[PDB]
Order: sequence, then structure tokens, then C-alpha cells
Amino acid sequence: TNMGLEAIIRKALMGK
Amino acid sequence: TNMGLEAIIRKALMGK
Amino acid sequence: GLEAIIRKALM
Amino acid sequence: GLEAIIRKALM
Amino acid sequence: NEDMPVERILEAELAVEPKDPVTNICQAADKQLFTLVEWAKRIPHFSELPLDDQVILLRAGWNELLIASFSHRSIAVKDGILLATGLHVHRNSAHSAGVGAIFDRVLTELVSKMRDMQMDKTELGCLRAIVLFNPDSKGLSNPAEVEALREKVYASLEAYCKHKYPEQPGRFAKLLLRLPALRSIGLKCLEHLFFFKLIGDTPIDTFLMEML
Amino acid sequence: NEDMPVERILEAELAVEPKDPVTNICQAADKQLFTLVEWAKRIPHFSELPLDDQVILLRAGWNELLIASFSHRSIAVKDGILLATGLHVHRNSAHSAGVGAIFDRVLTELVSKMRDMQMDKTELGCLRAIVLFNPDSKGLSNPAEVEALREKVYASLEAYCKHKYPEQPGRFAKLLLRLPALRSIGLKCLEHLFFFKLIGDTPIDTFLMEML
Amino acid sequence: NEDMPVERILEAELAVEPKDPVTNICQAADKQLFTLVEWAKRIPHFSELPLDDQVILLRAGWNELLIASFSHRSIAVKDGILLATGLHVHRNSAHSAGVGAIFDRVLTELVSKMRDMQMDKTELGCLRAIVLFNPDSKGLSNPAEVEALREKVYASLEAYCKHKYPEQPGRFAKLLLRLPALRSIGLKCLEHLFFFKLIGDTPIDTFLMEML
Amino acid sequence: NEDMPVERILEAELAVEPKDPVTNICQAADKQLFTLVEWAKRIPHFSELPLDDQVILLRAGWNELLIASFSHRSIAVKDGILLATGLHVHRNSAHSAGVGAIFDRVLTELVSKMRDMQMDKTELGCLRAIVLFNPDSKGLSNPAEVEALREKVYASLEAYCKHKYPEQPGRFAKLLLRLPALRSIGLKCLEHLFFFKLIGDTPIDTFLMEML
Repeated sequence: TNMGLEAIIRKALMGK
Repeated sequence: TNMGLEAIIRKALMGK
Repeated sequence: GLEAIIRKALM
Repeated sequence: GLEAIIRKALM
Repeated sequence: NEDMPVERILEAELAVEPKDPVTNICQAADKQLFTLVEWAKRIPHFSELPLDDQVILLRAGWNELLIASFSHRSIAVKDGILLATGLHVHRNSAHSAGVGAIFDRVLTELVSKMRDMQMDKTELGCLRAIVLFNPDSKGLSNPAEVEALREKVYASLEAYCKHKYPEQPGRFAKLLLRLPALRSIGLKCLEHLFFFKLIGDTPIDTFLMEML
Repeated sequence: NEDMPVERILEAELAVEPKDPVTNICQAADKQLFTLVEWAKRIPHFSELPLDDQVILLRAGWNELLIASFSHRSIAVKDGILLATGLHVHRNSAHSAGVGAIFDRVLTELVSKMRDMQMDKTELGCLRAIVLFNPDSKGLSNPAEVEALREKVYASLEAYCKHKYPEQPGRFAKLLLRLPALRSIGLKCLEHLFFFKLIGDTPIDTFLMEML
Repeated sequence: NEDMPVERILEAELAVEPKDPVTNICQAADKQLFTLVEWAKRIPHFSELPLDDQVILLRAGWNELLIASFSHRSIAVKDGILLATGLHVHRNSAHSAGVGAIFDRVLTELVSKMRDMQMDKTELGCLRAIVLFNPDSKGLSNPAEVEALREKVYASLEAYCKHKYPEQPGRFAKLLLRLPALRSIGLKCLEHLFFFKLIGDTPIDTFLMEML
Repeated sequence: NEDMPVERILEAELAVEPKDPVTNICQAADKQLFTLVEWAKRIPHFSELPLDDQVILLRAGWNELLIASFSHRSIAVKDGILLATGLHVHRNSAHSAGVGAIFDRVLTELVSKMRDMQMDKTELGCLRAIVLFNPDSKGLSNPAEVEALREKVYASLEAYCKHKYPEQPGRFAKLLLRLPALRSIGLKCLEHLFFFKLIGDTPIDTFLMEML
């Protein structure tokens, strides 16, 4: 639901 | 809702 | 006590 | 931190 | 003039005075039944209400009424709670039950604030009747009568307050304002009560045996 | 006496007034925030409050303050409520969306009784001001003062009623006895909100968003 | 090998088969009880079970057993479910009554996948038999046996699949992987039930009915 | 033949091995994030899935996956639970947190049953991927692909089992059946998680700050 977590997991594939 | 408690309170006015 | 009801059906 | 948002309105 | 005499509500309060931590509240059910109802009958005009209403009001107030009682009772105790059944309760003990959340509030929003205003039995009794005469209860055959009765209780209680403490000109509102505090503490118990049956599971779906 | 004034609190209510049913309250979160934050600084003695306690009080009062408002607004209509979002909900819809329960308690316990007594904006605002100044609020840096702002408001509120309305000499108390209603509906709402999240989509455990 | 047989479990399912949406499940509580109790004694090795453990297992399996059933029954219809009450619920209604959430998980997670694999009554019954023989059940007098009746059923169930369906050599596992679905929907249902009670009428705290 | 090599899932399991009681799980969020995702990438074909699916599966499995890990980890411990962060937990300690209810089940339905079958890292890993490849998750761009991937994981895991223990002909079903147990333990945490934010109140309505 384009939620500000979705994002942090999104980046997390590839770097934190 | 004629519930088996309603009854026990009903009698309770007057005796247990 | 629900048990009772079941038991009474379990026989 | 919700505080922040309120504070920022509280001024 | 009075026709909801405070003296009567006092008499009623006094008449019912008592004469696993969590699990100990639950089996007390039968004595609480007697204590609620013997108390209620002694409020003026409660008995005049259609019998079918009487059931609702009690059903409705059951919680808050019990909670209001033990809170006052424990103004004696130190950082504890005394139950109608005589067992005291302590924070460490309660929190080791997850009811810490109620306990805190009971103590900081009721037990201690009553301790603070040196709340008395007439006052407590009156607030208790106000809780009882709750016209928002569902199914009342006649919401309005209850409204009226409610209004008398608080009329006399105002008059009482003024009389006994003409200096504290706010005690009446002070008192009324212990009420939302009390209503929410009640729901908070149901929330625990419910979460316990639920999470405990163990014997969890015993909702059957509601006409089953 | 106006060591805490009234027609100003009216002015306050007047300032903030506006010149699928669930989502709409979860739309407007920004606006309610607008409405709510300003109103508090316009309350006499409100801003003088430590910045930190200003906070606790808005956080704690959020729901009620916000519910009290739409309740009083819907005095204007039979059969529904009117949100600050300039939209208006209906009994059939709300029910159809599974919040009929909360919907009904608002109309039966808050709108209808606000109508029935024909409550006005000084009254409304004054109840709110009460709700805002809540001593029982958690973690007040100075609480034992916050009681005073409350002490100070209800007092002033006794008067407005006492003059505008001396035929009814307990209208005041009638006023305070809607606060419990307002709590309980405040927590019921909260319960629904937690529920909907819970039976919510897999996007149910996103608490991980606390993240620290 | 049939140290625990299969076509009998089919017979078992066949025996018990029948030749406002919420209430209907709270109507029929008696019938479900009928259906459910008999089916268990018709399960090989089931009655030989101590009378006490017979009980735990029916109590524990109640919901799932009962849900699995109507799920498999509604394979028969697009867009809805068919209750043993000889009635048939619809997506629009359920939604309209605020259980759309649970309604949808059943069709998406249980009916559609049961359809998609075109599950049959030996399969159904066998999954159930699994659910019924649950070692993790609380307070089993002898549990470490109950595992065996399960061990014994799934085994037999490997075969039925292995012959009737050798093109699909993991149809078996596909079968077991609907059990998690069934738990979770079993608890979701339970959650709703607790919720509805809770926002329930004042007749919310009638737990006092435990009374001992 | 294999193209979901068990050796790879083993490699993934091993790759992530670690190298107030309640409150201590919550701040660990960041390391869990890394541990879940670094693990997931190492399952074959997970990276091939549309990136937007990858998010869902993890979002979806977050709970069960974490729970599956610590349960195995604690097959070392005695009547305790070891967290990725190295802190052990004990029943007396937990029950003094109300999570006794999870703790019991974790231990009696997962920790101990894994201890019992001497469950190993390949097996655990496989069940873990099965949990991950969960095609019932909402919003999947293509439920079916996940279905397929799920099916391979359990195909290889069957084959694995048979190979390594030709004597225990049930271990594969045994394993699959730890799954409903695991799914429900997950929801039970959310139920606590939720009841805590709720009842704790204190900072309770912090739902604002969902786009607020």
C-alpha cells in the first residue's frame, strides 16, 4: 500500500 | 435478551 | 460446563 | 515520533 | 427540598458493606450479585421502575458499580486494592497478571483521587446511583423516567455538597468528573476480560452454550 | 468569575469552524490536526502551558475533542453525521460498512441528547476545554496544575448556564454527564480501528515501522 | 495400508451430509453439534479414545471442522457459501454486514483453492480427520497416542492420492498446505466473534454467567 | 531430479546464523530486516520474482519466518527461548509479561516438537521457504508463479527426507504439519502486539502518522 515500509524493504534488497 | 442471567437477576430481586 | 452437552451426544 | 508534527503546528 | 434523601443512599451504601490474583475476582460472582442488588433496592424509586428496567440498569452498571466500590474501599490501603472478598492486591502482584494496566489507572485515577478529596460514603453512594440510573442503557422501556431519577440524585447531591462544604465550591463538579475515568476503567476490564478468554484459548470457544 | 473566560472559548470554537465512511476520517487527518492544534492555543491559559504538556493533552484528547465536534455539528441533521471533510455520513452506509454499532451509539448517546437539550457552542467548547485539560493524562510534567485549568473552566461554565438558563438549575450537571458517554464512544472507536487493522491485510504487522 | 481406512472416512462424510448472515451460524449451533459429534465416532479408532479425550478434540476442532465443511460445500457455487442450515450466503450481504473480510478469505483462501484442485470427499474427510486428531490440543490425557491416529490417517491419505492421481505426485502435500489456511481462518472467525460481543450491547459483560 | 537444491536452502540458513523481556524483541527490528532479506535472496528464484512480489512475500511472512527461526535456535536451550539477539527467555520471566500464552505454545508446539524429531537445518530451511513462497498473500501480481515455486520447494524437501531417512516414512508430512501450529502462533503474537498498544494506551493512538 506504498507505505514507508514497502520502501525500506525495497531498498533493503540491495542495501541498508 | 432473555438470557439465563436476566432470569437469575430477575429472581434476585427477592431471593437467591 | 460445555463438556456435559458433548458427552451426552457422545452417547 | 508524532510529537514532532504537533510541536511544528504548535508553532 | 429533597425526595432523593442523601441519608437513604448512605443507608444503602452502609447496608452492603462487607461484613489467581485475577481468577479470585471471578468466582466471587455470587456475592457480588447479592451486593449489587441489595444495594440497588435501597435507592429510592429504583423499585418503582418496571421490573424489566431494573434488570437492564444493573446489567448495564455491573462493572462500574463494582469498580466504584472497591476503589473507595482501598482508600484505606497503601498502593493496593481491597476487594469485597477481603483480599488486597499489589502492583507487583498485579502486573504479574497483565492487569497492571487497570491497576495503575484504578489507583491513579480513582483510588488516589478519592483519597485526595476525602470522598465520603454519601458522595460515593450518590455517584453510584448516578451510574445506576443510566438512561443510555439499551432497551429501557422508558429512557425518560431514568433521566428524571438520575436528575434527582444529582440534584440532592449538589445540595448536599454545598451544605457540608460551602467552602469547596467545586466538589460537585469534581465528583461528577470522576465519572468518565470510571466508565473507561470499566471497558478496559472488559478488554482484558475478553483478551484473556481469547488468548487463553485453552477452553476458548465456550461461546457455544449460548442456547447451544 | 472569568479567571478563565467564556465568550472567548466561543470565539475559539468559531475560529476553527468550517466556513466509503471509514476512509474519510482517515482522510482529513491533516485537517483535524489543523483544526485541533490551533484551537488549543486559543484557549486561555492553554499556551502558557509547558510546550511538552501542550502535547500530552492534544495527544490524549485527540479522539474525544474530534468526536465531540462532529456530534454537535450533526444536531443539524436527522439521521446522520457531518464530518469536517464537508461530507455527510448515513445510517444505512455506516451500517453497510460494519460500524453501524459505533454509528448508532453516537446518535443515540451523543447527538440525540445534545439535540434534546439543544446544547450551544459556548457549552460545546466548554465541555471540550474540559476534555483538553485532563489531569489523568499520562506523563504530565506538571499535572497538579492542569486540574486547575479544568477547575477554572467548569466554574466559568457554571455561570454561563446559571444566567442564560436559570429555569434549569442542573443543566450544568446534565452537561457534565455527557462526558462519560464521550469517553466510552472514544474508546469504542479506538477498538474498531484496532480491529480493522487486525483482520487487516497481510499488511497487518507493519508496526515494525516503530524501528529504533 | 489401512491400519486406518479410507473409503470408510468417505462413508463418514456421507453419513453426516445434509440430504442476516452471522445469526445463521449462531442458529444451527445445535445441528452443527449433531453433525459433528456423530462424525467423530464414525472415525476409525476415534471412539476407542478415552471419553475425556474424545472431548478435548471436538472442542478444539469445532471451528475448523465446521469451516472446512462449508468451504468444500461451496465449491458448488460461484460467489458464495452454503451453510448446513440449507441457506446460502452472498458476498454482497456478508460485506454489508461487516464480515466481508472473513468472507473473502474463505473464498480466496479456501473455496477457490479447493475448487482449483477439485478436491473430493475422501480428501476432505481426510483433512478433517487430521484436524480432529490434534496432539497439540490442550490437556489430552493421552496425547502421545493422538499423534498416531494422525500419523495413521495422513499415511492412508498418501495412498488414496497416489493411486487415484499419480500424474500429480505432490497433490498430497498440496492437500496438507491448506491446513495453515484453515487455522488462520479459524482464528480470524474467532476474533470477529469476540469483537462483536465486545462492541456488543450492554449485554457485553455477561461472562458473569460462569458463576462458580 | 532437483532445481530447488536443498543444499542451497541449507547454505541460506547457515548464511544468516547469528554471528522489557518483550520490549527487547521490538528494537531488534533492524537486524531482523537484514536477516530476513539476506536469507530470502539466497532461496532460488526468489530474486527472479517481480520485485513488487518479493516485497509482499516478506511483508507477509515476516512473523512466521522469525518465529520459525528462534524456535529452532532454542532446541539447544532448556525450557527457554533464544532470540537472534542472544537473550534467553524463561517461563517465569515471560508470564511476568503476559506472553506466557505464546511462550507455552512456542515451546510445546514448535520448540519441543522440533527437539523431538531432531529437525535439521535443511528441513527447517525448506519449511521456511514454503512459508515464504506463500501464494495466498494479497496483491501478488501473479499468484501462480509463487504456487509453482512453493511446489518445488516441497518437491525437493520430500525427495530429501526420503533419501536421508528411508526408515521414517512420515517425516515429510510430519514436517508440513508443523505449519498450522506455526501460522497460528504468529497471529497470537499480533493479538498480543495489538492488545499491548491498545491497552497500554499511554501512547496509544499513534495511528496518526500514517500519512498524517
